[PDB]
Amino acid sequence: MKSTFKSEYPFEKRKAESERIADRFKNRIPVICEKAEKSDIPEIDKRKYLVPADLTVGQFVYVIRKRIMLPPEKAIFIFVNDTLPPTAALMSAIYQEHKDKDGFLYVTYSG
Amino acid sequence: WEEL
Repeated sequence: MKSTFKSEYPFEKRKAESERIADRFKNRIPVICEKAEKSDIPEIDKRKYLVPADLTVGQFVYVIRKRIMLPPEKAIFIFVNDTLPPTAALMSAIYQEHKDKDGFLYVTYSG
Repeated sequence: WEEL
């Protein structure tokens, strides 16, 4: 049994969120950021992020970093459907290309 | 939610 975001809320309730957000926030992309299933680094229970269209991967990664007090020495990586996007990539671009049918964009992190 |  999974302990993810999809597994915690049903499709219909998830999409409900996507829409209210796309409604009450014009320039924001709703992101679900979860820890890589078999990764070792710390797991945060805060996974819902409202990100600006111009936010970059590199910047998003920096955020998750501080959030889980990652030793700058240690590494962390963000994935979008098995794809490791380049740090210059803008989240808006990634959203158009990979948003889930529920309305969210699912990202994953690890080391 | 967290606004980044």
